[PDB]
Amino acid sequence: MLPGTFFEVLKNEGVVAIATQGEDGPHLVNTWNSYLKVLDGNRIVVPVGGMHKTEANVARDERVLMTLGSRKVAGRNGPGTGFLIRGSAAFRTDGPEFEAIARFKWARAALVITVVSAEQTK
Amino acid sequence: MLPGTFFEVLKNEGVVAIATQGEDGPHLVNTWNSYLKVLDGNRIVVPVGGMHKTEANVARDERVLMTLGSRKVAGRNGPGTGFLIRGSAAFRTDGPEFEAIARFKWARAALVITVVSAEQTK
Ligand SMILES: Cc1cc2nc3c(=O)[nH]c(=O)nc-3n(C[C@H](O)[C@H](O)[C@H](O)COP(=O)(O)O)c2cc1C
Ligand SMILES: Cc1cc2nc3c(=O)[nH]c(=O)nc-3n(C[C@H](O)[C@H](O)[C@H](O)COP(=O)(O)O)c2cc1C
Repeated sequence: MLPGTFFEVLKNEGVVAIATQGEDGPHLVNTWNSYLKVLDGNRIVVPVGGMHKTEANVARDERVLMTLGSRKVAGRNGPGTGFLIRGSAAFRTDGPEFEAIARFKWARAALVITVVSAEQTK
Repeated sequence: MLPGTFFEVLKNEGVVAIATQGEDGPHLVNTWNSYLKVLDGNRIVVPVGGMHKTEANVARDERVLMTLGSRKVAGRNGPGTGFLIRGSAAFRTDGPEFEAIARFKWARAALVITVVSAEQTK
C-alpha cells in the first residue's frame, strides 16, 4: 500500500521518527530515510542498535507510528511532503528480515514494521 | 538549555516530529526544521495549520516529545545527529508567542513547547 511518492521520499535523506506507547506517555526514537529497507508484503525494516525502551514498549503494544518526509519531493500544495505510517512492529534477530539490515555492524536486531496504512500528510 | 548543536541542526532543513498521548495510543505529527521559532525561556514555537487531534491530546496531557536532526551536523561517532526534546505544550491564538509565527498566514494558532530537557541522541 506504500505509494510511489513514499519511495521518492526514500531517495532523499531525512530523519525518520518512530512512536510507541510507553508506560507513562508516548516514546519517540529515530532512524534515517536512507536506512529503511522496504520488503514485499508492506514491510519496512529498520536497523536496531539501541531502541531498548522502544522494544520493551512494542512487547506490550505492537502498534507504532512512523513519520518521514523530504523537502525535495513535491507535496499537494507546494514543495516538500511526508507520510504518517501506522503498522505493527516486531523485532527480529535472525532470518531474512534481520539479514536485510545486517550490513550495519552495530545492529543487534531488525525492527520490522508491517504497514496497515500510509497517509501523505502534505 | 538547548545546546549549540541543536541550533546548528536548525540551519538545515528537515522533518520535525511531535508525539502526543492519544486516547488509544500515541499520535505523531510533523513540521519543518525551518519552521521552528526558538524564543527565550526555552520555548520552541510551531506554526499550526491543522494539528486538531494533537491539540485535543495536549488538552488532556500537555507533555509532548519532539525529535529533529540533520545528516549535515556531526554526531558523536559519525556524520549526522539529532535530538529528543521533552516539554510541555500550549496552543496560542494571540500574544507574542503567536506573533512569533504569524508570518505564516495559514497558521490558525501557535504550538508553544516549553522545553524541560534536550538530549542529543547520536
Ligand atoms: C537522526 C538519528 C538517527 C538515528 N538512527 C538510529 C538507528 O538507525 N538505529 C537505532 O537503534 N537508533 C538510532 N537512533 C537513536 C534512537 O533515536 C534512540 O535514541 C536510541 O536507539 C535509544 O532508543 P530507546 O530510547 O528506545 O531505548 C538515531 C537518532 C537520531 C537523532
Ligand atoms: C514534512 C511535513 C511538515 C508539516 N508541517 C506542518 C506544520 O508546520 N503545521 C501543521 O499544522 N501541520 C504540518 N504538517 C501536517 C501535520 O503533520 C498533521 O498531519 C496535521 O497538522 C494534522 O494534525 P492532527 O493529526 O494532529 O489533526 C506537516 C506534515 C509533513 C509531512
